[PDB]
Amino acid sequence: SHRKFEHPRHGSLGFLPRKRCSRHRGKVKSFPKDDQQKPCHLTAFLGYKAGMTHIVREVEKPGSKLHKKETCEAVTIIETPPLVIVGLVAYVKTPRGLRTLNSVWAQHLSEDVRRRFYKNWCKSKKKAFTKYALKYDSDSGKKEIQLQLEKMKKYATIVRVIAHTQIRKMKGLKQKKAHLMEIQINGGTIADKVDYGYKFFEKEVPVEAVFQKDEMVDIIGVTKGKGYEGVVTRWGVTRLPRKTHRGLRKVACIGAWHPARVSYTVARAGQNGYHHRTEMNKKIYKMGKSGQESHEACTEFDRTEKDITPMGGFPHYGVVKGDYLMIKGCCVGPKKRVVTLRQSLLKQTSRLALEEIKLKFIDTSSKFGHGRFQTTDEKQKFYG
Amino acid sequence: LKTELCRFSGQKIYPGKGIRFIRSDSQVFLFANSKCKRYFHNRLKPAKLCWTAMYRKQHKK
Amino acid sequence: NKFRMSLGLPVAATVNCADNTGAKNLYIISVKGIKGRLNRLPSACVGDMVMATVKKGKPDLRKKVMPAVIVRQRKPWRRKDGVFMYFEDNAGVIVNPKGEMKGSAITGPIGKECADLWPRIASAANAIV
RNA sequence: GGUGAACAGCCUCUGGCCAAUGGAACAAUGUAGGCAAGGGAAGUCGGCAAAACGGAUCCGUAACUUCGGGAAAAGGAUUG
RNA sequence: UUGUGGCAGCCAAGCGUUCAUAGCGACGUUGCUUUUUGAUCCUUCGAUGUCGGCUCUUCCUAUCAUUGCGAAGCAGAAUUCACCAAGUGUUGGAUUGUUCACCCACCAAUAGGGAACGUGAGCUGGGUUUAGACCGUCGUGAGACAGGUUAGUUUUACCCUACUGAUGACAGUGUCGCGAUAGUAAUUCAACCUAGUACGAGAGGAACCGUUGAUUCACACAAUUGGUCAUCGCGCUUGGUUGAAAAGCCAGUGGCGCGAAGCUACCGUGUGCCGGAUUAUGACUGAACGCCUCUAAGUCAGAAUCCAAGCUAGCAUGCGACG
Ligand SMILES: [Mg+2]
Ligand SMILES: [Mg+2]
Ligand SMILES: [Mg+2]
Ligand SMILES: [Mg+2]
Ligand SMILES: [Mg+2]
Ligand SMILES: [Mg+2]
Ligand SMILES: [Mg+2]
Ligand SMILES: [Mg+2]
Ligand SMILES: [Mg+2]
Ligand SMILES: [Mg+2]
Ligand SMILES: [Mg+2]
Ligand SMILES: [Mg+2]
Ligand SMILES: [Mg+2]
Ligand SMILES: [Mg+2]
Ligand SMILES: [Mg+2]
Ligand SMILES: [Mg+2]
Ligand SMILES: [Mg+2]
Ligand SMILES: [Mg+2]
Ligand SMILES: [Mg+2]
Ligand SMILES: [Mg+2]
Ligand SMILES: [Mg+2]
Ligand SMILES: [Mg+2]
Ligand SMILES: [Mg+2]
Ligand SMILES: [Mg+2]
Ligand SMILES: [Mg+2]
Ligand SMILES: [Mg+2]
Ligand SMILES: [Mg+2]
Ligand SMILES: [Mg+2]
Ligand SMILES: [Mg+2]
Ligand SMILES: [Mg+2]
Ligand SMILES: [Mg+2]
Ligand SMILES: [Mg+2]
Ligand SMILES: [Mg+2]
Repeated sequence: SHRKFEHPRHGSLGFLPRKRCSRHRGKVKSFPKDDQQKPCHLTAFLGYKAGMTHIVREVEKPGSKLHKKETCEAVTIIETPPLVIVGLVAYVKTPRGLRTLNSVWAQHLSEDVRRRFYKNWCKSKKKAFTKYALKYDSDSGKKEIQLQLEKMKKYATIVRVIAHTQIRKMKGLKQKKAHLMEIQINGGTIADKVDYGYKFFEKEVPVEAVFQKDEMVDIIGVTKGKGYEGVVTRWGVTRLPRKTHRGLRKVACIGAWHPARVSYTVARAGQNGYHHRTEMNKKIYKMGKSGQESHEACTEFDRTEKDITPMGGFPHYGVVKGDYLMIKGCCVGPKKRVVTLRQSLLKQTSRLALEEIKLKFIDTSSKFGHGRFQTTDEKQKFYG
Repeated sequence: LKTELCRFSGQKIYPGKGIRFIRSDSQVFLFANSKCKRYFHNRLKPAKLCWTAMYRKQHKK
Repeated sequence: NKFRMSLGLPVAATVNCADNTGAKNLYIISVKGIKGRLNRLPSACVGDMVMATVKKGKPDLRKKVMPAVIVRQRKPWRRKDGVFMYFEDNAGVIVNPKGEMKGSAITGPIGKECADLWPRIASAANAIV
């Protein structure tokens, strides 16, 4: 009663339970190990997957057949307007784990970030932080806020900033309620970290101050939801012969007689998609900052003046008007989903990681139908 | 930039796109999209299809 | 070496013979390099060396297993500049285990992924595309 | 009545009905019906199931035969 | 239970061109195993669905390949014996209902087994295993056949549990966090360089680093390519029908061509992970035993291993900081 012929198991037991994620925003489940000699930097952002397109670039990779040749590659655009830092949180090492010691918020919080604390903003009184705000206008109150900073400097082993997105600057997102997270400050001492975070309250962080060009980043987020799915698509098992009574799309035997139970290893039907995932080593091909030539889609080889947004806009997204980021390959989530960009935990040393990218062409033809023009005036002047 | 032309419909083909057919006589046909490709293999004549580049020069449109 | 291409030709696929050997028609029975997987048929693509029989052609070539190289496939495949290129027919040529062609001439176009991987076929090729 | 060789199938007139519990939504698994690149029975006990063929006009039709057949053999061309 | 089946020991007459023990091992002898069969008749005859295959998962080691080693009648290449080791893998077919077998072919390899001889409210029904029928042998005959042949119904889940997912109460309500525990995942090959180098009379003929690829798997995603149509989107068309034209409708999607969008394919694209402790083994120091000795005390290097990290869950009826 050994199986006659062997084949590897279908599906991975390492991503169980394959249930709906408990989170819409992706959760950073580990930050890069700290290096106190580095200056105080941040380690993550919240972006919005806008869409995909493709480049054509030319390779430099001696020994590869692609050397001195062209290549076409899919890329994903993530719109990443500046983050706004509203708070600071300190952590202390305890025998059970890490613990929040205290936290200080900024005086002025926008309506967007304050929407985060309500489940019906409109019919509330909008009182959140209306009394914590008064701590900034009395010398006894200022004394506390300053004293809380001293306590973080005195005992913290880890410092994080609270930041929210400027959700209002993406009109294609019909959202006013900003997304809020904690982003760890690496480098410098705890005294350096607290000064770096508080000094920079109520202000904006571009994506440039954290991520660079040609560096490898992890992308975190929740995958597309597909509802309740059977075993053939959910797990990838083979179909049964055509002439089976009661259906093809199942697993024929779900276990032996003993143990007299169904094991957790057998494939079952259930939720497919909307799962948390961390995806590593997505390379950065281009940083687009509003107000410089690096924002538009004009290379050194192609000078046709055009914007990154394809004709007719990114489908189901809108128009990318702010800072954005160009990643090699595909991105977790549907369009409009908030994604967590995180600095790599690993050391990047391989030749792919160090490789320098020079684009030659960015396709801005329409992603509806078979796009055939790169700009609208190209289209208009073609016809009439 | 280095554009390329559709053998059927006579439109510009931009980098990273197109379908390249090789016929037995070693003649290379490059199509812009699958609409052109299926009409070609159905043996339509791009001079009889109103939206083609060959048709428009033939009727001075 | 070479990049990975859409495999067009499983075993039992029957292919045209593009050389002046007298074989008309090759019949793929396996593919060199295929470490299998339960129920999956070994498949070939342009530049893949295969084992085949001759089902039409001269008497002295039939009823023998022999090595061949695929040169043309109808299945589209993605070139690494982005295009999806394909041929009108499936074709291969008779070779030795060392790749030496049994015949002397090739009739028709030849996939570039094959010519750069088999220099003796490259020599006999008419137009490498 | 029309199409057509046709009491075939398909649509219509006379006459007869809309009687089969309704509403919302469109997951898995079913059941009934489709389509699928490249390959073409490798599937399977087994081509099971499906696909391919199909009307008419012209041409052409082998073995074998109880000389009656086989035969609509096979193989071609045409069709508004 | 272990005769029989399978695996393994001890002694050593001999083989191994000389040499009992590199590799073997006669005559003898000691065991283990429970995928065979035999023996038995303890359970079940107010019924535990009875071969095989397909499907899927898990487990063992008596290790085939893959990692690290020790020995050789180990020059190199290949091969053989042994150890630690079950982490990963073990295929496509012709014939047969077959398990078994045997060839073809690829491969790093095509190891061996268990789970009610796993698995029929999972399938299938080829075999076997009722009733029809033919042959051969037997029988006076009805009929028999552990002989061959052909045709012969495969029922039920809505219960409990298990499993997979989905809500959810228990310090007001909300946001941001911590992380006990549970799961876990990556895999193997090839080309170039080393290199016609080491080794060798020649014949032959390696490897580490470095580089570039590919296989099996996993997780995503849809810019491009391919697939999908009832966008009933546009076009054409058979039959009918509204007197005609125009516009339509019916033939359950009338039919054909193209067909966005969405979904989706190794048929498309991207990504897949760093510390520590050690095993086998080789060593250091160093007595027992003036020498010696990897061992006694004390140290070291060390793996496809284990534990971490990382990744998934986290109602842990656990906890923190704030509004
Ligand atoms: Mg079994
Ligand atoms: Mg096995
Ligand atoms: Mg998938
Ligand atoms: Mg049935
Ligand atoms: Mg599109
Ligand atoms: Mg199989
Ligand atoms: Mg008539
Ligand atoms: Mg009639
Ligand atoms: Mg097909
Ligand atoms: Mg068959
Ligand atoms: Mg068969
Ligand atoms: Mg088979
Ligand atoms: Mg058979
Ligand atoms: Mg049939
Ligand atoms: Mg006949
Ligand atoms: Mg025994
Ligand atoms: Mg015995
Ligand atoms: Mg009894
Ligand atoms: Mg008994
Ligand atoms: Mg009984
Ligand atoms: Mg019963
Ligand atoms: Mg009973
Ligand atoms: Mg039972
Ligand atoms: Mg062992
Ligand atoms: Mg059962
Ligand atoms: Mg039967
Ligand atoms: Mg009978
Ligand atoms: Mg009988
Ligand atoms: Mg049921
Ligand atoms: Mg664990
Ligand atoms: Mg398409
Ligand atoms: Mg589509
Ligand atoms: Mg020493």
